[PDB]
Amino acid sequence: DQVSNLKDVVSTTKALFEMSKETAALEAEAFELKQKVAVASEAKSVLDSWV
Amino acid sequence: YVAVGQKRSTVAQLVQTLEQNDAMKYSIVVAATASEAAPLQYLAPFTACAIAEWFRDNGKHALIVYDDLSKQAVAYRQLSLLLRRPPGREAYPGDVFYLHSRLLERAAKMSDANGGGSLTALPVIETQGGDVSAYIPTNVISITDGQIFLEAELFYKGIRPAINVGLSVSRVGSAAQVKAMKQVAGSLKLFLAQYREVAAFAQFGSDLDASTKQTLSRGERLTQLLKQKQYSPQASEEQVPVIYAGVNGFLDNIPIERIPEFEEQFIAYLKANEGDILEAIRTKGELSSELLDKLKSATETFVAT
Amino acid sequence: VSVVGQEHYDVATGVQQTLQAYKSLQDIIAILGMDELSEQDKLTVERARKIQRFLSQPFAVAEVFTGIEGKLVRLKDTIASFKAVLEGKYDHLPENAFYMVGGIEDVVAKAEKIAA
Amino acid sequence: VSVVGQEHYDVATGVQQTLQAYKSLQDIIAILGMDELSEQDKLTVERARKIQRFLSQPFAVAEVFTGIEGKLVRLKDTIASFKAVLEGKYDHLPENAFYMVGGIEDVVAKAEKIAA
Amino acid sequence: LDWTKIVSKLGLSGQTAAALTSFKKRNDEAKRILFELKQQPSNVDFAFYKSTLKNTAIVDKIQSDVSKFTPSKANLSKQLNLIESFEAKALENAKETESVVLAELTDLEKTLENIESXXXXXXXXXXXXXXXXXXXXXXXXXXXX
Amino acid sequence: VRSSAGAVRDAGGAFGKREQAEEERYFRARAKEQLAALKKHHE
Amino acid sequence: ATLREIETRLKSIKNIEKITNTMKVVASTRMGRAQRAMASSRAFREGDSDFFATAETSTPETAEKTLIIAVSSDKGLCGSIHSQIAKATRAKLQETPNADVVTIGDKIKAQMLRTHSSNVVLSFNGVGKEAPTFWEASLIADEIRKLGDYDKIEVMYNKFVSGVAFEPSVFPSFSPISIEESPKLSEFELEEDQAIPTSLSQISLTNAILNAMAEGYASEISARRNAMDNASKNAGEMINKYSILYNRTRQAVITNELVDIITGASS
Repeated sequence: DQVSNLKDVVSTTKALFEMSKETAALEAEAFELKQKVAVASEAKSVLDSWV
Repeated sequence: YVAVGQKRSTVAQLVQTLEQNDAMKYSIVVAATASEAAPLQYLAPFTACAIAEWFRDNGKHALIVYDDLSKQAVAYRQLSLLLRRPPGREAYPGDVFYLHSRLLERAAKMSDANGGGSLTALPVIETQGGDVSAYIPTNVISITDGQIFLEAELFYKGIRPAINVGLSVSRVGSAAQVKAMKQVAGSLKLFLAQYREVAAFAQFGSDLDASTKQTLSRGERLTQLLKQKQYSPQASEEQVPVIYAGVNGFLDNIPIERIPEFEEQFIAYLKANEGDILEAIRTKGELSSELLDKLKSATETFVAT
Repeated sequence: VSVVGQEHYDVATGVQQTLQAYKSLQDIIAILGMDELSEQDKLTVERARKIQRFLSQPFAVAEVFTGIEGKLVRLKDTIASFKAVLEGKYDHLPENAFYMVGGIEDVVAKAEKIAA
Repeated sequence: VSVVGQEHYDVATGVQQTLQAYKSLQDIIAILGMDELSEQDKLTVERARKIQRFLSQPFAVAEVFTGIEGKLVRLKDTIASFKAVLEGKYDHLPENAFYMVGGIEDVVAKAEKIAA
Repeated sequence: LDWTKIVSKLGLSGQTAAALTSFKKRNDEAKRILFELKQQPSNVDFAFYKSTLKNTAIVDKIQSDVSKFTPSKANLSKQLNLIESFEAKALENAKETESVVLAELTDLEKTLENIESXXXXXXXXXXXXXXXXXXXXXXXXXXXX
Repeated sequence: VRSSAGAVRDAGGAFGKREQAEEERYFRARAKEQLAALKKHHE
Repeated sequence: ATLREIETRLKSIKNIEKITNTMKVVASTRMGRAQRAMASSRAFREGDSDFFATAETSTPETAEKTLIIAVSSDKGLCGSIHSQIAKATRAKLQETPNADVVTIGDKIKAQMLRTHSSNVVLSFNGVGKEAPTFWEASLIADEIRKLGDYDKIEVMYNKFVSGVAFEPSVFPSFSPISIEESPKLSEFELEEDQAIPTSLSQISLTNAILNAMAEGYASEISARRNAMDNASKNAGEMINKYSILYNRTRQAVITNELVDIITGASS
């Protein structure tokens, strides 16, 4: 049990840094995709109403 | 789609939903409301079959939907009664069975020398209280190659769509299905008949039969996993992985209320981690010895979060 | 579920499933009796009788034929009252406390006055 | 008895009498249960279920819907298998060994393979 | 991708159940948001918007500014809170096994090889094994407390 | 009416579905005892 | 609601009425033979157990919870036979839920498992078919998994107070330690060297189990006759209502078929 705790604590420590970087990368891709879809939907709605 | 006998609001609502999902660009809509004449609604089945026959005779596939078959029979009897003609049974014409059999016989799969096209016919029969032994109900069921019985008892409880496994059958068999879905669900037709007889034993007070506990628990999870929502169709790659985990006993240890969340979590993990197994079932359409061992190992490891 | 929400769709399917099970088993309850059922069928028969009487509310125009006042339950109050009775929170109350009433507030007040 | 013989006439009359008697005994089991049956009524219910499944054979044209291969039984093999089951020679076998089988040879091979 | 090993990676205390459930829910929600969204920018159909608008030079000016660059809700790697705590956790939990678990394995091997072996010489070796067994019994009660 | 030979299973209602489920449950329990006794007495 | 659906429902209801009427007549003949066994068991319970009334034998403090024995049957179709036996045992188990339960039937073990499944320590099946005798009561008393190490031993059963209705009664059973600690237990000349205290509790266990099984079988047979008479009476009212609907549907089918042939011949 003590030998298995060494490999588990070493794996959980490296996974904490990767989990924080994965949350920041997913939030940046979601914000850029939502901002680009909002500009495309606003231009398409104004073009459909004018046509 | 050949909407015959429907109202004006029902035809406009169905055409608006297909255009928003990129589906109205390759679909023919035959508007035939009940506010027009009797000759327009009776000839809606023959006019829609002529437009779909041009693609089957060239080298393409077509799919006709005569909704509904009960409305076309009432429109033909109204024009024949006003033309000074003798009626038959149930105040209908003499050639009532010949009008529906001639329009459905043209939708057949052609050979290789005729172009290789085909035409699918989807005729809906509107019943009255589930009485399938009527005059217009028994005539259309003995001309088509199978029928899909839609009972009103299982539709109100939440099992959508209410498709009775003991009543609805297909005359084509396993030849009209893909090889990937037939391998993982080869005993799906036999498991529905065994689970129906074991479900009624729980309301009698019997709590024994340790060997029948695995079949009764797997039958309840398989019925909830096959029930999909409206406008949520699945492909052949996502339906082959869901049917293999419910027939092999991998979904017996999960809960009944978590059957809806387990379908979305299994399809999302197979598209980002083991994406090679999902693309092989859709391109090849079957599973060999290497595809069966990789699908069984991924489903067992995904059950423990 | 796309017009009434996920909470209102689950309450409508659960109330309709309990009434369909009691109606199909009416041939054994009217001939053999209610004692011929099992443990799961006995609890579903008692909940189906109280859910059928709770949905019948007295209208304002029918006050001279019924004698009670008019009850107008809202859409949010009717969904919360049906979900609490199907979970087991009102199983100790009687079947006459929900007949000709409103929501969950009128069912608790009618049971306390009849037991006094 | 003058066209098929005296042996084939007794096998056809015995199978029809056992199947007709099982319909009257099944109505009493749905209200009273299996406690009202004696020793002769219990053995007749098990023999009627195995005789109904033994007459159903897999056709050669229906191989795409059943999955199993087609079997063809002769006239002499069908009369010998039905007379032995009505006497008490196959009472220890199960009901699944005769379902979707051929004659007397296919019923003995299906019982030994299902127990392993 | 340790699935069954991440649920039992903690010790006997159940205080890490709240931290393990929050980390697994945040990783699944971040991966599902990237797969449900499109992995591209935008279409921006300027061919059917400039000729259909009523105002002149209206859709042409908005299409050039939207295709350039804009702000987004993002951050940098300056606030490395999880990176700084990773070195301290391995130096206190993973590094503790190099001296505690290693000393217990050497003491158990020396006591097992001495207690299993003729008379006076075997009794002297059993004395050291008895002292190691007594210390292991006290350490076992301290590990559960 | 007359000719009540097997009218319970021919209706298909509440009494017809309970008769088929009771006969299938009793035949399933007896098949497990017959298959277990034949395997132990195969030699 | 057609002609074929009304004929199948009327024929199936007629067969259930004949089976219910034949079961009620067979229950009356079985009640006469069971009345002699119930009357003989009542006289033996007042003569063999007469020494406990004159000595004032009672229990006191609880010794490792207690022991309960619910005597019933394994078959149904008896009205509220299993519901009244399960409701009486659940009310007495509120003040002592740590006591064990010994169900003597499939009907009593099914209702007790949904409320107190951990309290069931013994289950006996196959006792509700034939009538009770001295061989069945003596075998269950010797294999009750240490029945003499309890302070209080109750026997839950159904007592037939009349020839139509019944009520769930209970009878306590003393152990070997409580039979020798009575008030007037030393009034009679008893051999203290041989088995006198242990033999009195072992003989009383088989006698109380035989009297409770005889009274429970007569009450279940009397309740089954009332349920069979109510089922036959309810089937007659449903057959009369179905006959009125079948008569109106037969006349409407003849008028609808004749109107179709008259309309086509006149055009």
